[PDB]
Amino acid sequence: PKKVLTGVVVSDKMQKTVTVLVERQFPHPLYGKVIKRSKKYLAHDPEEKYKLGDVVEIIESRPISKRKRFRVLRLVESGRMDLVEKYLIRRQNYQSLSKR
Amino acid sequence: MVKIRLARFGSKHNPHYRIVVTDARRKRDGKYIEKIGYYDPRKTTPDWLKVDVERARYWLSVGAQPTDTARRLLRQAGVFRQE
Amino acid sequence: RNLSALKRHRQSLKRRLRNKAKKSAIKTLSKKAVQLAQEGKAEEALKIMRKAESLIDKAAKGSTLHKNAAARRKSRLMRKVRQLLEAAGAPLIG
Amino acid sequence: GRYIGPVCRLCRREGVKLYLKGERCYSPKCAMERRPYPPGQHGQKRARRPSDYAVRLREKQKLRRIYGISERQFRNLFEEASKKKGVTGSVFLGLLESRLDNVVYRLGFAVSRRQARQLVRHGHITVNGRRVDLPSYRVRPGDEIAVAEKSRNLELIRQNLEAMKGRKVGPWLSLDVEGMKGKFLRLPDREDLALPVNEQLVIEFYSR
RNA sequence: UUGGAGAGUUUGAUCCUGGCUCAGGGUGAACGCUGGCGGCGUGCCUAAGACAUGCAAGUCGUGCGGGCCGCGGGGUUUUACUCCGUGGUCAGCGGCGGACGGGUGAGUAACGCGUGGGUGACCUACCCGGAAGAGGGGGACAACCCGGGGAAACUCGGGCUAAUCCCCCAUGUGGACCCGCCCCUUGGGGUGUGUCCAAAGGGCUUUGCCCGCUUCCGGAUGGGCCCGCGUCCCAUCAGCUAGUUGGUGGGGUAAUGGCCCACCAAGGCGACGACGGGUAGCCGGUCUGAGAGGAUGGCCGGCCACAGGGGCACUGAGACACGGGCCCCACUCCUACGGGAGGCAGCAGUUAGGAAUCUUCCGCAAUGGGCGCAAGCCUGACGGAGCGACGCCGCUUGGAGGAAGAAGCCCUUCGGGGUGUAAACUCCUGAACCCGGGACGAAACCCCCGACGAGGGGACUGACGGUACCGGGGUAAUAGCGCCGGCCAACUCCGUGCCAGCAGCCGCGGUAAUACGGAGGGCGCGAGCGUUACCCGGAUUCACUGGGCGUAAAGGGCGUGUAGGCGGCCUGGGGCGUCCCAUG
RNA sequence: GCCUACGGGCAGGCGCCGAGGGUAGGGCCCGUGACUGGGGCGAAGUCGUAACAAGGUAGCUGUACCGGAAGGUGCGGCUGGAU
Ligand SMILES: [Zn+2]
Repeated sequence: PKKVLTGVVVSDKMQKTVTVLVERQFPHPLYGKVIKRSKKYLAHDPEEKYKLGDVVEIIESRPISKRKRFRVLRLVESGRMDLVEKYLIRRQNYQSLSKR
Repeated sequence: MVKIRLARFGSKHNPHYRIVVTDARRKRDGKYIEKIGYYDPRKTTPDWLKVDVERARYWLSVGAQPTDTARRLLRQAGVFRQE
Repeated sequence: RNLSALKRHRQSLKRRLRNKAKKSAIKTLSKKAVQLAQEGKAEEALKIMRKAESLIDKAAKGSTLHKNAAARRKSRLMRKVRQLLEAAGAPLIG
Repeated sequence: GRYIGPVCRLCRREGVKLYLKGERCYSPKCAMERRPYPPGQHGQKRARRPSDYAVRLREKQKLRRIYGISERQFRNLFEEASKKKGVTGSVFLGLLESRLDNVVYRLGFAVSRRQARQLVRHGHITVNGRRVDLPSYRVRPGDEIAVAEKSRNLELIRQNLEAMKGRKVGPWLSLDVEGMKGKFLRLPDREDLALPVNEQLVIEFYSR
């Protein structure tokens, strides 16, 4: 069963590619409470249809670019920046906390 | 070319074999495919050899040259008796 | 300080030269057939493509052409030809 | 070194009669008769209250020394006994009483436990048909622990059975003196044992 | 519910906090004292240091041609020269095997490994099955012969010649590629025209059977690539990245792919810890633990990684190839100083280093592997032996009787206590040792009959080993180490005198030492016992189980709010977490 | 040049990449080390008495300056100050 993940487009700067934020949930291997973790997959859009802030289903595909082995399945829920915003503010925060 | 052979399992002076099926190229005592009987050289137990012809037949069918000695045990089991 | 299982190297050389002349042979022929289609020599071009296709499949018979290898070469050649024969249509032979 | 040194001295260390020599440990002399004090230059001295450990200890030994068996086996047994479904203590005495060398003793084919050993190592013992020299061997229920045809006319053994006409055999055992045979019926029950020990202490000891 | 023991130690004394310590189990061990036996297992943990010697992969004359030595037979009236057959021997050409098996852990924190999946992105020698075919023509190179270079290793040139080596031509069951359509649905399948592609012979019991050969579909086994989850320490490492992230096209592969190139775009990753550094092959399992967890990952098995250091490709089903190749580098050795020759991390051994880790043994009988129609060849894979108490397990040094109790040694309140049934002595059994018998493991392939099927009959063949083991005969025949103040089972005397020394911790020793040193005695364990080192444990002393922060060590000097965590009542949908069933 | 059925193949040549080296500069880690801070230990000398009782000028403390020394003083804070 080729894997399927549901996530969100966060990046749309690339060519025919979209970065998808995929959230996963699970009990901590020892402490027990539900930890929420995530990963970004570089999906693949041929006809450049998928747009930022769209939730999509990812499916395991034939290797494409170095680190781009997934095609996008179908659009789940369109228009929902809400989530992006988070990813974004988190990224921005990164600018802080350093030795520059 | 997958063969059908024995596997050392006894010990120092206590050989106890294991009829199995595996790819030629593997070790004697290495990862086999489907264990189909064991044979006891010394014959201490009235049950010093078993087989399950049903599976034996599978292999040969699919193509699996058995060891000379190996075969001998399959013959004793009536692996090929067509009557 | 000897070992007769070296005859193999004594042999490999034989095949190195063997394979070599065949492989290159193809390259040349392909590269030949190619520049023909550029000029639009519908007749001869193929006259050559054909000598090509053969050579390829001939090495495929042996240990010179991996198998599907012949195939790729058969695709990458013919395709590169058909297309060029658009700059001046009508394939003479076939 | 499976012990073998001064004996009815241990009869003395424990303060309880240790039937280690048989005849004699019945005549006024397993020494406990007339010299109950323990050995040593301080035997006759007032003894201080024994630490929990001490009792747990002394009682292990009492068990052990009776069967006269190198701690290593003894502890091994106790280990094997913990792995069996049962009362961790009763089962202990189980194998403990199931050793070939012991059996012979209970069967009466010998004056004492010690004596029984030799009888075994020298091979005067049949077991379900074949001889056996390994005492530590475990006599399964329903085995004919006997005497070798060869050994039957023995000045020892003979004089022993002669005595048997006059003593009942353990309830879990049978024997046909007439033919010098004997069978091991079933594992003996704690209630059946006589031993002046308290397994509980023994068990309690092996958890330190 | 088959499962969980604590103690010493800060005080004049208490309680608490808290650390240190011990008892337990274990080891691929080492050192010390002692050391009889057998069975099974196991033995470089350190210099992946350097390595003499020997052996560790070859095999086919039922693929083809010959050289050396020799034998038998032919054509010769005879001689020289020759024709056939043949034994040994050599190597070549050609096929298969060398890509398995053996080692080792350096590297590696990584899709490397664990786990579960994908492959419409794949290959797969030999095996099995099913379908189809093997027609005609030609060629080269060793061996061999002639010559030249070199100290050597070896090398150059000229000429002959066979084949299941090579080439060409035809047939095409079929298969390939382009294009078109029909079905599917990422490069899956059907189909049409065009084009391209086959092949070797050998053996007999030779009018047929065996081995082998060609194209294709399928099988089986083996494997490449890919993805999700899992995967050590440091934040006194915080920002890393330029083929770097993506796109088009092209190359390259069995194949997807920045893997590689060109051009274009400007990206990609990072506190859910990027990058940097440190360390380590990973797992099944194993050790400990009541468990949760912690520790480990040698022997055995599975996967990876290297085969002096680094680079690279060839040949091939498969290698970027430990005992194949090309180059540079370090090192060793030959050298006529031009130039070469080497790689034990295979078995055994050598030396070095170290606390420390074995025999240059036996056998190819068995199991396995290769090559062979087979007989058979090779197999330091293996199966055995040997050395090491290095581990575990079994076993012995005897059994019974024997004094109100020898002697000696120890103690004493001098009367006696003790060592001690211990000894002596009595009888009995009888390890060692001696003689005889003597093994399974081994039944095949082969041969014969039968249809080289099934089935049945015959023959050969053991390293261990004259060993195990049975029978008979047969001697009373090794014991040692630690400890004895508390934890902690085991107490007296003497010597000593803060000395000599002990010591894990608290401590002990300045003339009365249950703590030093000997002795008598005693406890503990027994061919062993101690010691050191290291793991888990005790330690709920990193606390998920299962901790804390008023004064014991601990609340951030306060606020503000970012990420993030956490969140009120009723009803419904979805059901991701979550629970149940089946199944792989 | 070598071979050829003249289609073409080998030899050779050039080129890219490239192990490695050279020169310049930077960074980072190991060994040895002159010179040098303090530290902890231990019986114990020396000068003084800071702290512990209101320790005999209550103590403690951030800071600041000063001084054989411990410490004294200013300023602020605290009670973990006796009456
Ligand atoms: Zn007695």
